[PDB]
Amino acid sequence: PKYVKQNTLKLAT
Amino acid sequence: GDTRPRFLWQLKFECHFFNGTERVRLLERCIYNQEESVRFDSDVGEYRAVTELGRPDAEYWNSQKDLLEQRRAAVDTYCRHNYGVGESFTVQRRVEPKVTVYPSKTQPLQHHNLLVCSVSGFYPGSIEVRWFRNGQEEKAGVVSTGLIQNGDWTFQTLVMLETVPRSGEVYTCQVEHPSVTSPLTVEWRA
Amino acid sequence: IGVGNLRNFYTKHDYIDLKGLIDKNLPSANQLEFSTGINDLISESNNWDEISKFKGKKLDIFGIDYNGPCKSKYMYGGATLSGQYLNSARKIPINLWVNGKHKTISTDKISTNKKLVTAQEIDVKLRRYLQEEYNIYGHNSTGKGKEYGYKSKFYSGFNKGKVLFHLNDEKSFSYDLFYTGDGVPVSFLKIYEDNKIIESEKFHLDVEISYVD
Amino acid sequence: EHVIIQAEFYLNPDQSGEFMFDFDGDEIFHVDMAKKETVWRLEEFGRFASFEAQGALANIAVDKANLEIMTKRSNYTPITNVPPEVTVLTNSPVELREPNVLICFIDKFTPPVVNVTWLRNGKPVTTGVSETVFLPREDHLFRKFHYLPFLPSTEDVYDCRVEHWGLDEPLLKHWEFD
Ligand SMILES: [Zn+2]
Repeated sequence: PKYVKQNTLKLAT
Repeated sequence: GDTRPRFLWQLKFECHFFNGTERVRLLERCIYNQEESVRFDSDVGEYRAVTELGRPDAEYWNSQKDLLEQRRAAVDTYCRHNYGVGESFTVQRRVEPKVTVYPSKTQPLQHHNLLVCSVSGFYPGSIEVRWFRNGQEEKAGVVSTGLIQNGDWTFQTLVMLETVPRSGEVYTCQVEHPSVTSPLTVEWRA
Repeated sequence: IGVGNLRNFYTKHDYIDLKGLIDKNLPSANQLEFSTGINDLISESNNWDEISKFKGKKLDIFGIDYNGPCKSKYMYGGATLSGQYLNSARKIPINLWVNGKHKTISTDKISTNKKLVTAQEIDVKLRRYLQEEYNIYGHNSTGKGKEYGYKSKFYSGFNKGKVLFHLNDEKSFSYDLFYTGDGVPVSFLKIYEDNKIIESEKFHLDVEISYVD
Repeated sequence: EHVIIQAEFYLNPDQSGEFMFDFDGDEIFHVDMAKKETVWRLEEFGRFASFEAQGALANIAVDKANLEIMTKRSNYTPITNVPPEVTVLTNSPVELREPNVLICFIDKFTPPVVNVTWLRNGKPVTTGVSETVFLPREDHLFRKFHYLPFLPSTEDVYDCRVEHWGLDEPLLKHWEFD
């Protein structure tokens, strides 16, 4: 059983 | 020395659960120098700037439709998922309190004795600790530590009773906690 | 023969998807039967506690006929009580690991407007999607999945995998995605005879596909 | 009823980041960024669950690049140091020569950089020591626990010495068994 992370997103440039 | 200014970026993806996984709220937060700038909250359904600094990000991310779709599905694939994965050793973690009673090493209150009930090593944090004198609950003259988190998946709490110990008296500390079917009791005899 | 029959029965043949069929209320405690026009279909099961509630009633059916063309239509399970629908179809939320690399899927291709849906319906749809996108069982109709190769018995890049139905408030269960039984559909489709129903809003799928050398 | 938080940070110019999961205030796990591996808070957690460490490293890369974006967008506004509150306690009542554990709890501070030393009778002590990673708080400051297993005696005096930029001098927090 595997923990799932939320992806960190690239900020607006 | 190194006295250079510091710049800090914090991310928090929070899954708030109400009645197990019945109701779930995901709160994704961006925090610059301890100040939250932008967030996704599943009860809103899109990104919102918290300060003017995060306004470019809300606008950008809100235009990515695959991204918003993923975040809306994340209450299941991420929050309810991780809840389930860890359930057995987190949600259903049960560790029985070790209960002791001792008179305080200080008795600074003349003939008024101080009795300590130590409740340690337990999980989860929900607990009730009651003092009895001769089978009748003592509410007055009671002082407490409240709940203490040890940082290792256990709690402790100390509950102190002031009393004048008269001979024949039976003092009882009674602990109710989810790890036990019936109350734990420690008896102290004056 | 299990390889060609797994591929064909799941991914080449049209599945059964019919709404508002009325079971005929016949003596059998292991079968439901419905008119589909000029012919009748029979759903076989091994779960009288479940199925007794569907006898004589308006049901929606969805799954795979295990007899195939030219024979009488029989299937396993696949029934739910008609008349209980969501406002719009629900895309089933999915975690998928491909050779160990994770991604989230949300697609109308794996979805339902049924308040209560069979594990079969969902698992069939999942499998038709994975075949189309990852060429799981070999020789798909899309040409996608080029990059995984052709080393498995299926002439694909995969020979291991499971779908876990991760239920919110019931015990979770998983089906093997590459199970063939004794080789014939009436064998490997038998996993569906329990007529397992889930609340369509109250679960997600954790799916893994991989290759063991 | 329950809260699970995936909390990460990146800090410049220290160039240090961390990735952890928290359940109701307790760490489930963190990723060792050096070793590229999942480290469970209690080892038995690792018998029932897994986490792919590389996903933490990928997230940290994005965090690092985003910190640099925000440093510029804010016109190089730095963090205000917030000093820690320090508490020394034990995990259970203390009995003469029954093994116990001293807890140094560091709380309500930012940025997440500290130097913690246990001293027994003036001298640094490392035998059996351990510590948590930087743990979240709802006000976005940090918590951290340090641990020293010890054998209670009447003659020993311990200090938890805490260094943080928010502090005017290192904080020495005394503990003895009396
Ligand atoms: Zn899941």
